[PDB]
Amino acid sequence: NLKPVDAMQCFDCHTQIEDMHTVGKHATVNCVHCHDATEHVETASSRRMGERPVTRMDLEACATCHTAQFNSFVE
Amino acid sequence: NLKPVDAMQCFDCHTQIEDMHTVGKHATVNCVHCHDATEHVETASSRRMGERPVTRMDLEACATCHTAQFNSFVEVRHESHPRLEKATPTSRSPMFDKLIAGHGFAFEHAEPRSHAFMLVDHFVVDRAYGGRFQFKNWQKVTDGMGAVRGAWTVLTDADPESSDQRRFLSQTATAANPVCLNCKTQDHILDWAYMGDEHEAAKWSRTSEVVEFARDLNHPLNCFMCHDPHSAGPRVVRDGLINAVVDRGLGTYPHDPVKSEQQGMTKVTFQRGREDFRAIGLLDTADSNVMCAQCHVEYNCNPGYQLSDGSRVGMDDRRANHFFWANVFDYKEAAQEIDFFDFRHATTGAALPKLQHPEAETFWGSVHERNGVACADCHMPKVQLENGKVYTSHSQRTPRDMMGQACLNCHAEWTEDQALYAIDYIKNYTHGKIVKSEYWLAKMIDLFPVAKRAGVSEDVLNQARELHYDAHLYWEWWTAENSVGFHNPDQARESLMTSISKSKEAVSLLNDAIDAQVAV
Amino acid sequence: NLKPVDAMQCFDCHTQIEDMHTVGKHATVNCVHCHDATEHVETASSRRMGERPVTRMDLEACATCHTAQFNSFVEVRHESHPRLEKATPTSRSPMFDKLIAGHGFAFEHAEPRSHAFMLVDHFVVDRAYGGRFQFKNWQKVTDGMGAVRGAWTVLTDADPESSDQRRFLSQTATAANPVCLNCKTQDHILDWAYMGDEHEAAKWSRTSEVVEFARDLNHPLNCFMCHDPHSAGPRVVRDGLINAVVDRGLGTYPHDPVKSEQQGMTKVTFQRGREDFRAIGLLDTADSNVMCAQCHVEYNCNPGYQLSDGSRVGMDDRRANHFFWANVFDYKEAAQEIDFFDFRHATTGAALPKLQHPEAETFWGSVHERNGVACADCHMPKVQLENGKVYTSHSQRTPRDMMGQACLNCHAEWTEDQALYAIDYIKNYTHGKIVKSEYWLAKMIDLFPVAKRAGVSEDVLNQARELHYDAHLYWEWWTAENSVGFHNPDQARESLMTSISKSKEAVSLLNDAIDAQVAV
Amino acid sequence: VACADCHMPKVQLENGKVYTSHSQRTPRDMMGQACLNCHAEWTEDQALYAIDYIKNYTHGKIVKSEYWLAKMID
Ligand code: HEC
Ligand code: HEC
Ligand code: HEC
Ligand code: HEC
Ligand code: HEC
Ligand code: HEC
Ligand code: HEC
Ligand code: HEC
Ligand code: HEC
Ligand code: HEC
Ligand code: HEC
Ligand code: HEC
Ligand code: HEC
Ligand code: HEC
Ligand SMILES: O=N[O-]
Ligand SMILES: O=N[O-]
Ligand SMILES: [Ca+2]
Ligand SMILES: [Ca+2]
Ligand SMILES: [Ca+2]
Ligand SMILES: [Ca+2]
Repeated sequence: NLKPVDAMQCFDCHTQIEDMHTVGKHATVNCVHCHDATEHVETASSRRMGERPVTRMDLEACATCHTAQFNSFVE
Repeated sequence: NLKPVDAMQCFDCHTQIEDMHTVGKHATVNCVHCHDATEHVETASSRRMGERPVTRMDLEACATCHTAQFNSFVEVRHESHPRLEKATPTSRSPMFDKLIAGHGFAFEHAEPRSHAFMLVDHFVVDRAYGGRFQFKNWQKVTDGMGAVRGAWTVLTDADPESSDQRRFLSQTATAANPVCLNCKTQDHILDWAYMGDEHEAAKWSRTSEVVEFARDLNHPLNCFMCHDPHSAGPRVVRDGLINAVVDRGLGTYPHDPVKSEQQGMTKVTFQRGREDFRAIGLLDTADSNVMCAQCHVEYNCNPGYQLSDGSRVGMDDRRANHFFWANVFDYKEAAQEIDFFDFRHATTGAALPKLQHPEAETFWGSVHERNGVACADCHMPKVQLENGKVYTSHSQRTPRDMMGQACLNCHAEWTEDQALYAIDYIKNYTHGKIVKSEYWLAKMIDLFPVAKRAGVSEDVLNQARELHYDAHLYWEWWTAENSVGFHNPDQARESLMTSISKSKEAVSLLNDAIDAQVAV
Repeated sequence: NLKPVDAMQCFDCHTQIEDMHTVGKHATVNCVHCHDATEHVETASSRRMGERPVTRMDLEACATCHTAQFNSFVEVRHESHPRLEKATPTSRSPMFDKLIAGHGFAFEHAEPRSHAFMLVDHFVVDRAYGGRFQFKNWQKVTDGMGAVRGAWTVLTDADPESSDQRRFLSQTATAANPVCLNCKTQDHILDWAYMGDEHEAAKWSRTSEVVEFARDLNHPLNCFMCHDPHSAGPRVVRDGLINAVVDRGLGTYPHDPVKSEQQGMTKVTFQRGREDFRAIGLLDTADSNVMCAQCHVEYNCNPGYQLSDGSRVGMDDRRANHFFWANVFDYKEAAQEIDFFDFRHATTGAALPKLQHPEAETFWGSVHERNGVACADCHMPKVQLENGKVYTSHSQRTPRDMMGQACLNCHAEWTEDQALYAIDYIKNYTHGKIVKSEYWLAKMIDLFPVAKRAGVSEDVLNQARELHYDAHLYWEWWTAENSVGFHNPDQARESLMTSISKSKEAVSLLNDAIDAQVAV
Repeated sequence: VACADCHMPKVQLENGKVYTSHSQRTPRDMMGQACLNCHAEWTEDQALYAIDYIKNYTHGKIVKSEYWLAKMID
């Protein structure tokens, strides 16, 4: 089961994502739905990536909340 | 656009919610999807609510992330005939008017139709609110999506200025009361104490004015009746069911102690001012037999009378909200256990039970139930896709519409036509016995006025009234139950043969007494 | 091959015909298409007919230039079940035999079928001519075109040598009389004086021997019943309708003085020997509500009795040919106005009305009528063609067969299945109330013999007979009317609830009186 | 008009929450939602006939263009 991450802590270094995320229709969608950043957050500074976080590119990352669009697409 | 709130701030006070939310599959779903709590957070203390937060009860709160399940749920099955009266020769109970005379169902009792309409159909049926509520016009009867959006977007009230139950047309009744609504909506889930007891924190209770209550309610069969919105895990919310299964210790499967243990229910209680207020029952498994048993059971939800002394039992008594949780052969004993009956027959004067849609108790012990089959396997199966993410159909309907997924997947030896023929064999046989039971009930009922007028003694008439109770129970179970015997064909046959035996016994008693009177 | 005659020569005498023919859309259609008048022209004077010209009344006189309308008209709808008795559990009136006992309809009353058969069905029904007329064999029942060509090309007469009405089989009646034919054919249009009064120039009248009249008639529903053959403009020819609308000044829409003015009727009278003989009513507009109201109304067309003194009213009285032109809630007053009832119930002895197919009076005041919708919009719409000259369908039938043209063109928000579901909701609800009304009527009727035999007083039985009149009227309207409530659902519901109230009142009166007798 | 209007239109439901079809395919599979909603004067067969008139004419000219290119190449 996914556990949400502290998005505010992300935004301390990710102002460009903050300005898009906080304002659009995914403002309540937690980063854990598409990113595995635990080791990244442990090692990064605002000027040094540290460990590369993982980003999901699979279409199933969207299909959990948008099954109808996904199922229509894969027909 | 929604902005998330800080859940940790809520959890500071709401430790039960924290324990459920952080662990289940809604751990990432923010409170703002369903609650507006800004002023609440500013004013609450750890034990006092302060300003009341807003909670969304509409089904579209879930449709945003679960559109497939929502769209499947709101589908209207047009082949399920609407407003179709059961008391006619071509429906379930050709002699219902004679047999049920004295009870409010005589005013109108239609076959069920799609779930989207449950709350609007409750409001407009002729037996419920004296004809007070109507669809805004006769075209709105088709609008399933509209009804789901809210009953009051499709209905009118003949008199918004009064809140008394009264007849607005001559052939209506005012049988509705607050308990009914528990099987039509759970919009009142935060405003109703467990069982509908009087409670300082409850706006509504068993003794409320039902017209005022009605006006506060909007949505049919809320998604959260079966799914905990915080953990997303399987549950029931219906107080009458939790009371039978948990408080009375009868278990989820009263005939099967083992299955009851493997597929059990945990009562969770929520308080107001540190006093118990409302409860839910979390299920060990996603068990649709118990989920659908929130409503598809025999119940009391009405005033009635005591078997011992004939005195009135009102809405204020706990018996006015009761799940018997008994099969047809244990029912008479279950009604003796609470000392209760529903009405006196208008012609025979007999004390009689009123039975309602007992699908859950009928299904117990059937071949399918004993093999671990559940309502959803036949009535809301997984969708089959050539390419796609599988989900569960939420359009609860006859398996005739999806025989590939509801039957033929387990019955590989049959074609669709053979499976349909097997269903019809049972339904045809069962309906023939229901019709014969009604014929014998009517013959008995017709003799009561003849016997009374011939001067037959009260003692003989009372013996016949005692037979009427049983003849009625063992018949009405099956016109009330919706599968026409399919859910338990051997039980239907044994019960309907018992009804006929009881009527024949009563007919013989009355004919002999009438003949003796005439001979003197 | 036809040769034209000189119309100007006709017009020298026939100035009314000249005024109509020269101005309308048949100005180019020569008289020879419908009349053979050679010997007539040689012998007539300006006031004496001389030799009678031949006039074609067959529908093929119009089919030559209007084949599409004719072919559409003669279509047989095989899905409209033929010879289907209404007094059965699966049809319109399961308890009709008990309720109508004493009236000729008890012998046979089938559902309507396609218009092509109206005259042959009139001749062969068991209640009409004692079983005298039959199809030549049981295969001819399918032959719509044959019936249109002429009733006598498909029927036989069991006794051509006699012309009396008598029973040829035991369970028949001889209810037919000359007035009936006015709603089956207008072949007699030149041989029948207005209203069927005795008249020197009329071969047939209300008092004719109906078997002899029958033998002169051939064609169903002539095209000229709605279309003036001379002007081609819209009209009615039915005397009973003209009498209500014009002579009694009630108007085409009795509830709407304005619409009656915009969509009115002008009575035109034709003379014989300079005395009034026959009449037609020219319509201001092609208004199918009024055209179909030539037949689809409640009427008297039969002998009966006076409400005031019980005396016989025979075919000779004008009341034997009468359009009440009243909705169900004004009907009792309309029957008091002419001091008339139809029959005495065989079991209760009550004076009762007999109601017939009152579609036109039911439709008044409905949502559709109030919005300017007319019968033809739902029952004979324009044909829709990808490429072609549009014409009006003349196959009058349920809109279920052409939902695109009859409903969905106005109701763009609905699919066909949703529109059908809306119709069925009303029909299901209405039929349930008809069945409940019958149940209460039967319960009352069953008490009359018990009450009589217990020695209940004439005064109480007469009070119950007065209730029977109303219980009957408010029920029978709806088994007679063919839409099962669809034409006016609110009115059906209010009326059927009134019927039930009246029966319940009668049942309570009789039960209390029987019980008092037994107590003494 | 845009590609999605003919190739991924909104779903039409008697009862339900509208969403956009993401099955990008010929409008022949959903003519009600992809053409006939704007072309009320047409039946489905008439709209299909109009498409085929264009495709048939165009394909004839493609074939003739290939015939002449091939002749030049040879
Ligand atoms: C799936 C629904 C996602 C959610 C929720 C979040 N992110 Fe994301 N992110 C996603 C994808 C598919 C990509 C690849 C780039 C693209 O534009 O599609 C990304 C990328 C980022 C990046 C890299 C941006 C760059 O510099 O190239 C960052 C820094 C990032 N995402 C951060 C982030 C944070 C902090 C979120 C929680 C508030 C978050 N994302 C949500 C997919 C998804
Ligand atoms: C649940 C945790 C979600 C995941 C994972 C994704 N999305 Fe989403 N999306 C979600 C919500 C609650 C909403 C708002 C719904 C509303 O109408 O209020 C959305 C919205 C969209 C939209 C519409 C945006 C608009 O401006 O109209 C799109 C196009 C969308 N979402 C796409 C999308 C994609 C491509 C995802 C995978 C990267 C995805 N979403 C993830 C909930 C959730
Ligand atoms: C998006 C912001 C959501 C809203 C609003 C609701 N739910 Fe949800 N749900 C969501 C996600 C991302 C998941 C997990 C997907 C996965 O499989 O990992 C869920 C899961 C469910 C489940 C399944 C739970 C289980 O199998 O244990 C149910 C039954 C469920 N959700 C129901 C539900 C209801 C009834 C809602 C309205 C009260 C609702 N959800 C809102 C995302 C979102
Ligand atoms: C109380 C909130 C209910 C729960 C939980 C379930 N059902 Fe139900 N059902 C309910 C009502 C009040 C009605 C009649 C609605 C009306 O407006 O008439 C129904 C109807 C059905 C039907 C008939 C549907 C049809 O097409 O005619 C079926 C097959 C049905 N119900 C099945 C069902 C199953 C399988 C459930 C558990 C998954 C279930 N219902 C829950 C009330 C309630
Ligand atoms: C749950 C234990 C219920 C209580 C309490 C009430 N009803 Fe109900 N109702 C229930 C189910 C499962 C169904 C569908 C199955 C069926 O056999 O009908 C229904 C159906 C209705 C309907 C539609 C059918 C009809 O009888 O016309 C109406 C109008 C209805 N219910 C009304 C109603 C009233 C007035 C109640 C309190 C007196 C009431 N219901 C209680 C489940 C439950
Ligand atoms: C009880 C009568 C239910 C109501 C009301 C709702 N759902 Fe349901 N849901 C139900 C069952 C029996 C199941 C299958 C559980 C199993 O594992 O067999 C489901 C499943 C879900 C899921 C999970 C994904 C899936 O299987 O489709 C989701 C997201 C879900 N249901 C959502 C949902 C929504 C949004 C509802 C209101 C429209 C809804 N459910 C009502 C039982 C019941
Ligand atoms: C398959 C093995 C079934 C299981 C498990 C359940 N039901 Fe059922 N039901 C079944 C059949 C074959 C029929 C007759 C349907 C037909 O079209 O002939 C039924 C009927 C119903 C109905 C009435 C549905 C209708 O005809 O529209 C209801 C309300 C219903 N069943 C409910 C129900 C519940 C609540 C169950 C679990 C306790 C249940 N059914 C189990 C097949 C099967
Ligand atoms: C051909 C020699 C004809 C015969 C025989 C009949 N009709 Fe006719 N009709 C004819 C023509 C050329 C026209 C005019 C066509 C036009 O639109 O200009 C008509 C018109 C009618 C109409 C329409 C009248 C109107 O809209 O005002 C009707 C209703 C009509 N005709 C009916 C009719 C009937 C009932 C006939 C048999 C008695 C008949 N027509 C004979 C040509 C011919
Ligand atoms: C008297 C000459 C009539 C006129 C004018 C109209 N109708 Fe009629 N209709 C009439 C009879 C005697 C019958 C029954 C015929 C039989 O043999 O049983 C009918 C029947 C209909 C029906 C039922 C058709 C079916 O398929 O069952 C319809 C829908 C009907 N009638 C409609 C109708 C309309 C709309 C009219 C005006 C355009 C109309 N009728 C005129 C007698 C007469
Ligand atoms: C016009 C005012 C009528 C008079 C006078 C008569 N009938 Fe009729 N009939 C009429 C209509 C509009 C219909 C179809 C609608 C319906 O409800 O039936 C009929 C139908 C018949 C039928 C077929 C149906 C049936 O009852 O079996 C028969 C056999 C029939 N009509 C006979 C009949 C007789 C014997 C009449 C004089 C006593 C008579 N009709 C008068 C319209 C009118
Ligand atoms: C009344 C019950 C009618 C009978 C009998 C006949 N027709 Fe008719 N016709 C009728 C109506 C209501 C209409 C439409 C008028 C409008 O403007 O809406 C028609 C129309 C015609 C026309 C005009 C061209 C067309 O619209 O199709 C013609 C030529 C016509 N009708 C001919 C016709 C014939 C030949 C008939 C006997 C088979 C016939 N009509 C009978 C009403 C009635
Ligand atoms: C549409 C708005 C209608 C108008 C205007 C009229 N009628 Fe009608 N009628 C209508 C429906 C939906 C139905 C039920 C048909 C079904 O298949 O359920 C009817 C029924 C009739 C019938 C019986 C037809 C049959 O079932 O075969 C008759 C004889 C009939 N209607 C006659 C009639 C007349 C004479 C009208 C004008 C006064 C009239 N109808 C108006 C729909 C509509
Ligand atoms: C409707 C007015 C259209 C718009 C806007 C777009 N296209 Fe289209 N496309 C259209 C038709 C009638 C056809 C022929 C389909 C047939 O079955 O005959 C097409 C074809 C395509 C195809 C090939 C599809 C196939 O035959 O399977 C593609 C790849 C396609 N079109 C893409 C496309 C794009 C990217 C558009 C926006 C730039 C676009 N189309 C617009 C109708 C319409
Ligand atoms: C471009 C080729 C697209 C890809 C890849 C995906 N989607 Fe889409 N989406 C697209 C358009 C043109 C639209 C409609 C925009 C409009 O308003 O007309 C959409 C819409 C959505 C929505 C919004 C709700 C709805 O309209 O259905 C959602 C949630 C959405 N799309 C999700 C989605 C998912 C999960 C995808 C991967 C399977 C996906 N989209 C791909 C264009 C494109
Ligand atoms: O009937 N009063 O709620
Ligand atoms: O019944 N004689 O016409
Ligand atoms: Ca049903
Ligand atoms: Ca009960
Ligand atoms: Ca018919
Ligand atoms: Ca009459």
